[PDB]
Amino acid sequence: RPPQFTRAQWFAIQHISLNPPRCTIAMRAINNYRWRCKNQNTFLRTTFANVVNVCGNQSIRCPHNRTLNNCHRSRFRVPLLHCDLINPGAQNISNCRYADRPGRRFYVVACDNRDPRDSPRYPVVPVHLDTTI
Repeated sequence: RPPQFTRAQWFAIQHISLNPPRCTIAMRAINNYRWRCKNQNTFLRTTFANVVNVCGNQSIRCPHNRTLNNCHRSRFRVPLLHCDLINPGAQNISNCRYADRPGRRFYVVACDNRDPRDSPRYPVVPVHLDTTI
């Protein structure tokens, strides 16, 4: 991750967007902080506070990290936009192109204690998007 962000701030930048534009546009906001195009990314059409409250759901195994059990699944399906990189040979970020796949799915996040740079308003925060279902 970019060192200027905590895990939660970088989670919010990648994964929280209520009304994202098309993927090729929406992804520039993320890739501008990277040296290379992110291969896949899901935008959850929700708010950070909403995801923080999902961190309070019962602790479950993370489907994409099966040695971890600090994951939390949403009780409802939420609208999302998934973006897949069409040109993974891209050598820089200037011309990343993405395919769009809108959907409505449950999401699963890993949550952990906040970083000291994070707002004291949320002592526990999402730090990774594990999967959607």
